[PDB]
Amino acid sequence: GLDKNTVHDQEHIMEHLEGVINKPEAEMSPQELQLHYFKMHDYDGNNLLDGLELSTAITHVHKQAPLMSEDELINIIDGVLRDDDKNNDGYIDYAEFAKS
Amino acid sequence: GLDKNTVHDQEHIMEHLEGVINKPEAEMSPQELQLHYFKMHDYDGNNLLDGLELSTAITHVHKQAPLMSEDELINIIDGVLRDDDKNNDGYIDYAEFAKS
Amino acid sequence: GLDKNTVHDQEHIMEHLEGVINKPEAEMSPQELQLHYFKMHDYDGNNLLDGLELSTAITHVHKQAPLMSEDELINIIDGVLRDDDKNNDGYIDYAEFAKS
Amino acid sequence: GLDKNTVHDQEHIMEHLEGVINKPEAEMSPQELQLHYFKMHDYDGNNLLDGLELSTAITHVHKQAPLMSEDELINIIDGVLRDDDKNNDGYIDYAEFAKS
Amino acid sequence: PHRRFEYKYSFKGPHLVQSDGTVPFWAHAGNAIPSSDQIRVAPSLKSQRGSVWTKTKAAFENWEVEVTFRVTGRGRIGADGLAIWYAENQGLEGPVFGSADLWNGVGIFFDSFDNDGKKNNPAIVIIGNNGQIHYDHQNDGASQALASCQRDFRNKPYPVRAKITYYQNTLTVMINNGFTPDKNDYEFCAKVENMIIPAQGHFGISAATGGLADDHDVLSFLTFQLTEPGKEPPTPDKEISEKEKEKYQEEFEHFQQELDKKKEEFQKGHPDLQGQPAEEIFESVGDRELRQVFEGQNRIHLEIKQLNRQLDMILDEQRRYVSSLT
Amino acid sequence: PHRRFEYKYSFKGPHLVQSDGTVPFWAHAGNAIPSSDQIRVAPSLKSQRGSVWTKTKAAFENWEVEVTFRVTGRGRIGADGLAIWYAENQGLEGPVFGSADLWNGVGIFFDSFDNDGKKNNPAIVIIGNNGQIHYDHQNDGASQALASCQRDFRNKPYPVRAKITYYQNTLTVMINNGFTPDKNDYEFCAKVENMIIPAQGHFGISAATGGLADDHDVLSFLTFQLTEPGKEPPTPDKEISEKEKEKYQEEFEHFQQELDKKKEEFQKGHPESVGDRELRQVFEGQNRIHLEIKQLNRQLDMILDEQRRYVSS
Amino acid sequence: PHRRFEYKYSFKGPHLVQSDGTVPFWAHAGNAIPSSDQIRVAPSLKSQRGSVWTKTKAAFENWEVEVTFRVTGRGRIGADGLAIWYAENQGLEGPVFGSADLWNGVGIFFDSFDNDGKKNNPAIVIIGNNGQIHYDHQNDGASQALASCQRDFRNKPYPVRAKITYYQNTLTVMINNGFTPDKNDYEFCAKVENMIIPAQGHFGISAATGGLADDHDVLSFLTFQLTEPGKEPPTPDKEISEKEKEKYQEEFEHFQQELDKKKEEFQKGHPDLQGQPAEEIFESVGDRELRQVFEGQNRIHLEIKQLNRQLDMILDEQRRYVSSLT
Amino acid sequence: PHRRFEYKYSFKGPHLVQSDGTVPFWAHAGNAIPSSDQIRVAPSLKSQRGSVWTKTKAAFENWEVEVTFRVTGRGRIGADGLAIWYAENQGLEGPVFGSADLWNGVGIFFDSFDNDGKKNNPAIVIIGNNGQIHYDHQNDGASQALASCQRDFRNKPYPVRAKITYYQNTLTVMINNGFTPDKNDYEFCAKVENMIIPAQGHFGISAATGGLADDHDVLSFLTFQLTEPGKEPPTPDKEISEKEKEKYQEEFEHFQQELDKKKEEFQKGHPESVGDRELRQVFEGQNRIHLEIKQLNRQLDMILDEQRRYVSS
Ligand SMILES: [Ca+2]
Ligand SMILES: [Ca+2]
Ligand SMILES: [Ca+2]
Ligand SMILES: [Ca+2]
Ligand SMILES: [Ca+2]
Ligand SMILES: [Ca+2]
Ligand SMILES: [Ca+2]
Ligand SMILES: [Ca+2]
Ligand SMILES: [Ca+2]
Ligand SMILES: [Ca+2]
Ligand SMILES: [Ca+2]
Ligand SMILES: [Ca+2]
Ligand SMILES: [Ca+2]
Ligand SMILES: [Ca+2]
Ligand SMILES: [Ca+2]
Ligand SMILES: [Ca+2]
Ligand SMILES: [Zn+2]
Ligand SMILES: [Zn+2]
Ligand SMILES: [Zn+2]
Ligand SMILES: [Zn+2]
Repeated sequence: GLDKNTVHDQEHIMEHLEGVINKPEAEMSPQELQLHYFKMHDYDGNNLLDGLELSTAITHVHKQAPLMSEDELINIIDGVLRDDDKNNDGYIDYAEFAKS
Repeated sequence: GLDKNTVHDQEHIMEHLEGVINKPEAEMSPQELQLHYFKMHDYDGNNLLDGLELSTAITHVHKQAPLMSEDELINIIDGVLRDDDKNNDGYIDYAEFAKS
Repeated sequence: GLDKNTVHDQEHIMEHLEGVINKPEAEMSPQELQLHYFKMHDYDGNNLLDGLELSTAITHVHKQAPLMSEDELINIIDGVLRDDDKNNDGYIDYAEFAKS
Repeated sequence: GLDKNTVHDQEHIMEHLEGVINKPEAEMSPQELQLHYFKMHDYDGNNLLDGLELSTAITHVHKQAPLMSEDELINIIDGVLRDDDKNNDGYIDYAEFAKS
Repeated sequence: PHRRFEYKYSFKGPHLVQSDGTVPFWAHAGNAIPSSDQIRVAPSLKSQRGSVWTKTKAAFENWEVEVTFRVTGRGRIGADGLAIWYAENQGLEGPVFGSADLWNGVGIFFDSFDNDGKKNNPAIVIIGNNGQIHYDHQNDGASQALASCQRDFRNKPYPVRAKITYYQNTLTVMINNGFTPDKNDYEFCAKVENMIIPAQGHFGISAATGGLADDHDVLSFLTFQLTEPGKEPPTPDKEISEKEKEKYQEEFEHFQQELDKKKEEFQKGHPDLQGQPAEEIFESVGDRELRQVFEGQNRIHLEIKQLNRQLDMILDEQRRYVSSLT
Repeated sequence: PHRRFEYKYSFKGPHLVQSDGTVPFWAHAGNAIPSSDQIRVAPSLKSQRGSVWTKTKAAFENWEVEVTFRVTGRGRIGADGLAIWYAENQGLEGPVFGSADLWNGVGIFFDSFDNDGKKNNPAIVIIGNNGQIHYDHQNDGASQALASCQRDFRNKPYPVRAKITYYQNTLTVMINNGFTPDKNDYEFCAKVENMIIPAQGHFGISAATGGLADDHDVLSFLTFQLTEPGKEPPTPDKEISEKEKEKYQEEFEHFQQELDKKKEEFQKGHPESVGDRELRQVFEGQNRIHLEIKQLNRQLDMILDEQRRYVSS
Repeated sequence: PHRRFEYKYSFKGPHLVQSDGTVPFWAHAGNAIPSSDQIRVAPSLKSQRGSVWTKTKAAFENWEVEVTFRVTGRGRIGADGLAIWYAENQGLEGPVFGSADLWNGVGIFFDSFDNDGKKNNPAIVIIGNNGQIHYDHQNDGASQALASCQRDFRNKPYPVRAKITYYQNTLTVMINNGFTPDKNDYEFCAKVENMIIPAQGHFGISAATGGLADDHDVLSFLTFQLTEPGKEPPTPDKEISEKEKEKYQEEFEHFQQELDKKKEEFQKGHPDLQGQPAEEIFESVGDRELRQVFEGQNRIHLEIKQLNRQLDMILDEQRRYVSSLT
Repeated sequence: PHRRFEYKYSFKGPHLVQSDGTVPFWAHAGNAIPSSDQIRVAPSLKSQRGSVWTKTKAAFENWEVEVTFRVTGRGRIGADGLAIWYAENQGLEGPVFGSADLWNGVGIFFDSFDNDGKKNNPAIVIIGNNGQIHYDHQNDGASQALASCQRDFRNKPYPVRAKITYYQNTLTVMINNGFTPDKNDYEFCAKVENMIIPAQGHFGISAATGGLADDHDVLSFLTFQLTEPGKEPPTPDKEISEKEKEKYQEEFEHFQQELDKKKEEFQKGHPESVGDRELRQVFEGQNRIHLEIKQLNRQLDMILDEQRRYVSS
């Protein structure tokens, strides 16, 4: 549910950056890879995260695993929005995202 | 200025009905020829007379004569509307026209 | 399965002719309705019947009932083609259809 | 009336080239501006001048002045055609125009 | 409300003009060509400007205006368009739809060319002005647009009828789209609430033409003074009785129904009179282009026919040449 | 034949009208509305009549006029049509296509309304008149038609071009149908042999409008005097030498190329459409097919005359 | 106003669906075909009906909805059109734009077929209903039309974006016409004042197709809860400081500008990646017909070329036959 | 030859689908959406794949299939294109035009996207695989193309008709270009001589869509078994006499005429458009021009062979 170790995963970020950018690096800073995470999961391009993008981030398909129920997804995203988003805009910014 | 003898003119009505209806009659009732006058001068088809139809009715072109000035035309039509039209609709009906 | 009584059905022909033909007739000769059946069920307008058109003619909804199995339809159409069609063209003509 | 000084006028050529050509030049050879005059006043694009094009060239408004009389324009154009045009074609070519 | 038809601010066919050649109670200027049937405010030539205004000023607090017009263009793009003004001074010549700029009043613009390039034209734009605000010619008055509904009035099979009503400081524009011959088929376009306009002013219409060219005809112009039912002076003394009304209207109806039958036997009695439909008059631009392509193909058909006939001729010439030798 | 463009009996754009508001060397009357690029002889209003004639009379024995015009109607039926006159007196206003009746000269009528009801309109009708016979308006001049044609000139995508040539007492009318923008694409319409016309007279054009209404615009009117190669006397030694012409034309072409390159960087330095281009391509393709079939006809005629001479042997 | 994006009532690409094949927090029924970029609510086949509704009810007093959609037809006439509902009961199937009739809520209908024959279509019609009124299907809801602006949303080069805002009992519909790729280019269409709608209800969309057929795609659906500035409690004590914001946002911008240059040299380093314009995708119906005619002329061109080649062959065959005899 | 229509391997409208929702005697898979009048094998969404195959296997030595289809795209570039298979096993889902690779039979590909980049698309490619050839997807099967063609079948005004005939171990593909509504107007596209295919197998069709999007509708699919006149054994005395046929057909035609008159007064008793009719007239004129030029070519060939025999004498 968007834990500290969940975002801090070099392998997931390396898999996502594969293909789009051909720069396989060895080791990166936790803030650097969390910046990569935040930039990569923002599909729309508004430099913001929301519930629809976090739903893609959580319920993810790599290359088997059972699909998460809708109620658990709703509870997780509602908790994340209630905890991180302080401006009550609905969106999550990098300043709000850097707290956790 | 739309006098009793002006509407009561058999020759003018006979000239107007020439061509449109091929029924040259000898003598007609004054109410019959005034009905012909009212029906013929209603160019639009609303069974009503107004200032714009009375202007063409007064300033008329048969087969020379000098054209009437605008001020005299305005005064004549304003007097006719003030005298005959009682419902203040702007139009003149056959009920209002039959008074004079 | 294209029986003598199935083709000679006045109510079925009346239902098929409803809407398109606004002429409800009382009684008709058996050849007359059978001609109406043959003309109505030929959708392509080639004055010919085939297995697809016969399948549409037999298995249609009207106004609930379970659909007939495909094997029974295949057997019925194969029997009809083997019996009536003598020219081995695959199509059923009114010359061939008049036998039954 | 198509004089030597009238054709050799830098300000007139600059005014005609204004807008269409965004290149204000300082000084040009007399043949250069006369070529610009000939090319500009040929509206039809046939590389030829005629009485109508000469009349447009002479009597145009620019930026009041009274219009020239038609008889004077007729005399001027007739004199120009009689002088320059030797092939009797009706048109004025640059080969004929280079004389004056 | 209560409506009174004011003739001094109106013109209608088919006697729109007089022997002099001018519109009664109206002054026209520019390239306006008034005719008995209609007024062509701006013809289909390049750089045309025309305007027709009222002579005397109209002093109304609540009024209704019914404008019947046509805008016919050969192409699919118009140039400038019509403009209906209720102003303080006669604009006459000017650079805004053939009318003077900086007007003190209201104006409904039927813009048919998209100067702004926003692909939102043709459109109807209501603009009020106090006389010191320049009209945005290059942007179709987007900033000044109080209300802008979007409708097509060009190349319609029937004349477009618009109705502009000022009532309790509210201007309502209701536009017939000109698709049906019915008169009372108005459809709502726009409204503007709480707009201040001068109490007295001139009624006018104007049109202009840019690079492309349209014909901007106006068939009729009707003005009605509107009064509230409570503020209407009753004065019922002038009305005599209903008995005379009942004695008169039935003989009027009988005269009409007798005259119809009187005309019936001589409509067909004289075969010189002939009718004409109004369907072949209308044709779309794309339909016209397709008809032009179809007409152009006939030359190819005839030329191929000639080729085939000549080949038949040479074939028969070779046919008769064989048996002559033997 | 040799041709000389007479400017005094011609008009053309894009400066057709002057600041005064009149066509130079041309007098217009009626409802004609001259403009910068064309002359609308009769607009699309009801009962319009217009005419534009020459001021001075033209004295030619062999002449040619090239008239470019458009007749655009909203409906499918024309009003009256155009008329091109070579007369003795200026008709101005009148009841025959917006021009006076009883004219002494020739008139080419582009009739677009079938008064006779024979379903033979629109048509081109050449009528000569000495001034003593009235034109048959109700029958489209069927009796007076010296030579007729059958072309449609209404609502064409391109301006319709006509060429009328009086040469050796023969009047030839050749009409472009207005399907291609090419100027010299005339097709034969009609001809009259051994027709007598006045030696000198006025050139004019006129148009009228009846119950229906069309717009009769005239874009250009070009008059050429024609003379025979043998009849025209040459003037030796008056012309300049060819060396100076060769010296001049090379610098003229070099300067026009340099001017093209000079215009290139300022066309885009300082800042048609889709759909219209597709229709233009369609019309160009039709014209290409027509030209290819004409070439095939020429080749078939060539092989036919090749076999013609092989029979008598 | 203050806007809060509600994810439970929204769907966007490019992951609009899941591995299961359903839209999260949305239930679809009928002939709807959800894809990973859009939902084809009604495809281009005959007699199609589709609808996509929310699972949970939305309890808002002031809300904003942004709907991006496409209606693409081969012909010039639409099938039925889209419908956006805010009704309290999910209608999975029905006869009104593929949704059930007698709804308790508001519906914005993008009608694209003129049932009434008034030649006023395609048009956007806002209809409110309290659940006891049937829909005038044969007249495009002319009597029930609270506000009906006229706009064309078919065969546009860019997706049509519409915005429906309920605020202080006022429903404002602002429609981007889909002519420009810019997002914030909305143009006003209509407004309805003093309309009562249920406090809580389901957001839905639906489409239907008649004998003529269109493709009804929906690319996105966005829901924003709207609150007044005075009503919303600010509570600024939960924010830490602006110092952390200044410490974070500049490193975010620096990371973005560094990643741009990082991607720059490998965009062209690997030539496998190729671009594609979006201009050839759009083509008008008349332009397509003219292109079809131009393509059809190529057969005639080739056949005439073949005829000319054969005629040249027979000409040369006669050419070589002359000198053989002598 | 003698052609017997086999209903078990065919489908057509306007009752293509049943109340159950499946095509009779046909199994569909993938994103195929059968309807009442057509089967959309692949809609215009991203990454769509569909196929419709026969249930039972067809054992024919000479056969003919007449496929009517439409490939309609918003853009000018096709997605993948159609494919018509005569295989041994049902491919169903797969990566080759929405069908499985490694097929034992013949496949006709209507490729509409140029993967090879040779600017030679859309094109018709006949490929006969025998179970160990992987279709070259990135090169449009250039190496495996036994016979190619070059036709445009996208965005045509009329449905595109193709006829594929296996006769005497020769496969002939004749494709209508879709410019005319006439059915029997096929033009030659390709042929393959001496090709071996399995004696019995499944008839199928399939389509696929890439990043670009096209709609692949199939309106009909008709299969005819072919036999030679000499090989087919006649059955004398089984048929009925011609007298009964003459008796019957006259009353059939009389009744259909009477039914036309009966429908006449109720068509108008109880109550296309402009522009579309003009486009139809344009296409009809183009077809007439094409037919007249074809007749001209036939006449020229006739005179050419007439002169051919005149040389040796
Ligand atoms: Ca985002
Ligand atoms: Ca936030
Ligand atoms: Ca009246
Ligand atoms: Ca009254
Ligand atoms: Ca059949
Ligand atoms: Ca048979
Ligand atoms: Ca020139
Ligand atoms: Ca010369
Ligand atoms: Ca404008
Ligand atoms: Ca604009
Ligand atoms: Ca005539
Ligand atoms: Ca005639
Ligand atoms: Ca509708
Ligand atoms: Ca409607
Ligand atoms: Ca390919
Ligand atoms: Ca290829
Ligand atoms: Zn991942
Ligand atoms: Zn009189
Ligand atoms: Zn039945
Ligand atoms: Zn100058």
